[PDB]
Amino acid sequence: MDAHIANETKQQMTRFAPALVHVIVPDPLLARAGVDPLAPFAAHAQTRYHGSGVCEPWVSVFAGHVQTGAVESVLTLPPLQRPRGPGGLFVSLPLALGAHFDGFTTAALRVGARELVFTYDELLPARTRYNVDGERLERLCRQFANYARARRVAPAVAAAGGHIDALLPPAAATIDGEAQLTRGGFDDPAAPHARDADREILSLVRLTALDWLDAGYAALAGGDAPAHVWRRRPVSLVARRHYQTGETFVVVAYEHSTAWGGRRGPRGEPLARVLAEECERHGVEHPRALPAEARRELVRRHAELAVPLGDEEPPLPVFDATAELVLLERFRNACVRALLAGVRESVRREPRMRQIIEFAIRPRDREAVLDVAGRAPALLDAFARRLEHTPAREMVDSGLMTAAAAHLAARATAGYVTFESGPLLGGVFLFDYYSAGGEVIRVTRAPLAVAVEPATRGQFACRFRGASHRCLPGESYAYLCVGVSRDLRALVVLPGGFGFFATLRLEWPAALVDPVLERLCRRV
Amino acid sequence: MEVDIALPTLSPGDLSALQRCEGRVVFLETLRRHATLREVALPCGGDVLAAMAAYRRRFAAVITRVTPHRMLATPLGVGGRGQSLVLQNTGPFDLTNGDHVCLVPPLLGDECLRLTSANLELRFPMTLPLAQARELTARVVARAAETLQLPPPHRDNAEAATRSLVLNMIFLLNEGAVILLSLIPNLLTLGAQDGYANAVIQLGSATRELGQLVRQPPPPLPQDHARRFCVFEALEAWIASASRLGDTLGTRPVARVCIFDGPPTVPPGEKAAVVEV
Amino acid sequence: RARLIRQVTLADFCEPQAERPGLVVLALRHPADLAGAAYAATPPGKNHRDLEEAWLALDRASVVSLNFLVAAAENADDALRAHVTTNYRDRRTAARLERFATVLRAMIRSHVFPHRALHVLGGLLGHVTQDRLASVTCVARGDQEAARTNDMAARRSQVHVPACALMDVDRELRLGGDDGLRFAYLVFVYTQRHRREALRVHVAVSRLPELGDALSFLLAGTRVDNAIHGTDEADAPAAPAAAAAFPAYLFNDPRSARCPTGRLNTPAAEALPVWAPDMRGRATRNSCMYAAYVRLGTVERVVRRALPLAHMERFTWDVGAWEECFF
Repeated sequence: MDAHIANETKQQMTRFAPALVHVIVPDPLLARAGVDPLAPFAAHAQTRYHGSGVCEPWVSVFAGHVQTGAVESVLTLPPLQRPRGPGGLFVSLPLALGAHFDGFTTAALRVGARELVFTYDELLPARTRYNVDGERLERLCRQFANYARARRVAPAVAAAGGHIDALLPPAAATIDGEAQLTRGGFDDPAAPHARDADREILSLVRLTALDWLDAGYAALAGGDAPAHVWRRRPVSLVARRHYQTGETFVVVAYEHSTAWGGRRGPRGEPLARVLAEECERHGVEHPRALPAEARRELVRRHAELAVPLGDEEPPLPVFDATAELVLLERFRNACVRALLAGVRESVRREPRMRQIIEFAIRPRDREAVLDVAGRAPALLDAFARRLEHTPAREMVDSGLMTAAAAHLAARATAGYVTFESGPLLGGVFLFDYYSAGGEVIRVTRAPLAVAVEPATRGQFACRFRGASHRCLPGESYAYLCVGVSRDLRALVVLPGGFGFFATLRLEWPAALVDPVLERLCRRV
Repeated sequence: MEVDIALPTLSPGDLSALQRCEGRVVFLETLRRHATLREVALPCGGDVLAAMAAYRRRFAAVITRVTPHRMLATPLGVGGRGQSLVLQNTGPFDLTNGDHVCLVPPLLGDECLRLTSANLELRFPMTLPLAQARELTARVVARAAETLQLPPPHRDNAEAATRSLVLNMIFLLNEGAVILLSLIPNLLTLGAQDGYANAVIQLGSATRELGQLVRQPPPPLPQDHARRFCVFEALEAWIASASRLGDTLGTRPVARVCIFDGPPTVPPGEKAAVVEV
Repeated sequence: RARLIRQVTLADFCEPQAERPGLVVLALRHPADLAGAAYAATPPGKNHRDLEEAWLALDRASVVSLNFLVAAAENADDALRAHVTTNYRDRRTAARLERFATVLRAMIRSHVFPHRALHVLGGLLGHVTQDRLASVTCVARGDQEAARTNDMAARRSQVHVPACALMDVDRELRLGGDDGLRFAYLVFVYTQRHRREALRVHVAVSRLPELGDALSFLLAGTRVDNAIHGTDEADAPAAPAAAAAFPAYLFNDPRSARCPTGRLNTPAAEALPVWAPDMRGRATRNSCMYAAYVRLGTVERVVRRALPLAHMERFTWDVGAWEECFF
């Protein structure tokens, strides 16, 4: 919970975003996202508007990953009980809103390697759940009473225990966090007025209660501990789902907090309202197919809905929760088309490939190199099939898209810096291996930074700094070696050292370069 | 270590008066053994602040034996904390036993020693108890700061005094000073329940006026305050500063008095035996 | 006569057979309380356990010779580094010097300054050593040569200071003065820029009893570039609200809203003006700390003569208390 407080203060003091939101991503979500807990964290986040492709520069946020039960750590105090259940990292994302918070505009999170997306329409719930926290708090105070009565620690707390006793029943207590997401119903801002308006008509037809806990409990731990104070003020956690992977995660909001929810937190009407009204009014089934003379009034009203409606073809598909997925899939398709076309052109002419790397082969191994000769064609075919069919989440960390981004970094006309790797310093080929026996699967987790150097009689010499992984190219069997330079010049090294160079021509529009490079670099 | 001050030929009518100076301190620039009298010299009155500042760069020396040839003086404090000696009380006030003394320049420029035998005057300062030297220094620095026995100011080195004051003050504001300030109403409410609480706060204290003319919200939570506490840092800083305020504006206590049997007080123009601290 | 101190300790930092007598030694605090006080002392934004790690990377040992400490700072002439490295008998010594450098650079980063970690003793004269365990003996008051060393070649001694660090002041400030009896001050120089910071040591002599303005002018560049880059990594809020302007026009207003004591909880007293003095991220005093000094004693003369050195003359040991230099 210290993470949320730290992020709220860092936001309010500096104003790195209009508003904020508190989130508790549990264990199984992180697990299915491909990221692992219990490892070093480094959190970042950025907000990417939809239909345009303009990404605010990343902002570092404080995240703290609990281990045991997480939800109860928001509800209970240390000395009285211990939490229980699953546990995930606390985090707070920035927003972009204020008048009519636009839908379908995501908030991208970044953890050590992988990125998660959280569509606004999914993050921000209409109604909160503050009515159940009274039921929770009364049990909590009764709990403290039965503790002070029995443990016999100090007199100042004993007096508070006696007061609480004489205030409300001493029956029994227990706090359960899991029961909070199930039992409750959503609180609306009317029902007190229903009770009040019923009061007049029925009547016609004819210290305080909790600050004792505060003053007392400030003596057991001996410390005020401002992080605690919000645990006595009512909270509200609204269990929600996820669009990217289809699991659960929670969006908490504290009363005193200036985040999204609670009190003194900004509220913006869901932009889907006017969209639904005008979709029904003029009588069409879809907002994109709206008559332009009608869309003129919408664009006239709110300066945000403009670009998803005015241009003929927007840079990114609009009104679909899967924009970034389509973008990454198209980028990967382009990179793979490039590489495969390159090796294709270099092998098209009926070749005889010269071993471009020096490797002395023992005299009993003529059989093995003859076997490599026999299986080269099927090996290349299976390699093409594999490199094609693979998904996109697993490819982005590889060297292919790495050097593709390094290539795009020049023509983009704007500076860009990597996250965790020094610039490539062209001349270094980033390798991605592949098994050479039977089933063909990548073996390397991180790319290998080898450096080619022209040597005797046109046989470039290998040497690699940055990584340390034996059998570098073509040294041992069962390793097909591919690698593309910053200049996008690829080579292929079969076992034994045999292979060829190959050029690469990347064919990709220019109107989308800065989006992709904002999503794969830092732009500082 | 006894310094030697030689003299020129003076008038026999003036050595009889200078010989009567056996407990007033002189201010030398260096501490070589042999020395002259022409070096230690001061003009007549003017700019009490300038001389007060000069009383920190130069170190004192008490004289004990005069001869028409030379003058034997004692380096007051550079390496000794037990040199029990005597210096006469040329101060206006009366100093009892166990009083830390302080050298303050003389006021009004009225009392000096115009030595006509060689055309030079020596302005021996006066010795006051610490408690009154502090109020004197306070009054003078307040009057100097005001201009952006009553002497006039100089306004050439008033900049320096007001400067040191506002520096020692500006570095008293701190992230915890606001937390300590947001309790002024909570203190003033105590100033009515208890009598000593009203006592500790003066009459025109410029805070009991503030206490009713504004309002302030609870202080915003600073950064990392779940780990570090600030009011303690503020208090420690204030102790460290205020422990050294009275020096950088006036003079440090040079020594203290001690007697055995006789009358407690030593009225002015009298010899008093002091230890050195 | 003079009186001495004996402190048995480890041959870690001061190595009394490697140097000859006559050089100042320092006493090092127990590191546990430093590591603890860090937890509450490092400012906001910065790391709050990096001193823990920096110390753990150097594993009682209590004394440290100035001859050793001066080497592990920015300012040093490489001749003295070579001397300390090749002339100390001890194993693994250069590595230890490196780690100590990292320790002190962490100390300034965590706002627990080394001047609050190194009390100064006198100049050592004698020692008996087992295998990696020594018992040094230094003067504490009186003049150095009242002692009696068991060398039998030079019974008495002097005080030796690495001439690379000895910074004179008067001839530096050009006071036009004449050298008589001068004081002696050991001064530290801090500089604060996150992950790019260092410490400078000096030994200063002068007639000035009160350093103050003298260092404030001597180290002008340090104070300048330290006051501005010092508040870094602290989130300051946006432009300060106009309510922060403390109202002064309202003190001697005869007609103004007023409120007697005893009715201040939530009465009909809402009419008082609001003022929120809010100070979050500005330069605190510990942010503008740049130097610290402490008086050592009195001196006649300094001559330079040999590795370069600086022999004192009639040093009288009189140790004083520490001092801050921030304004």
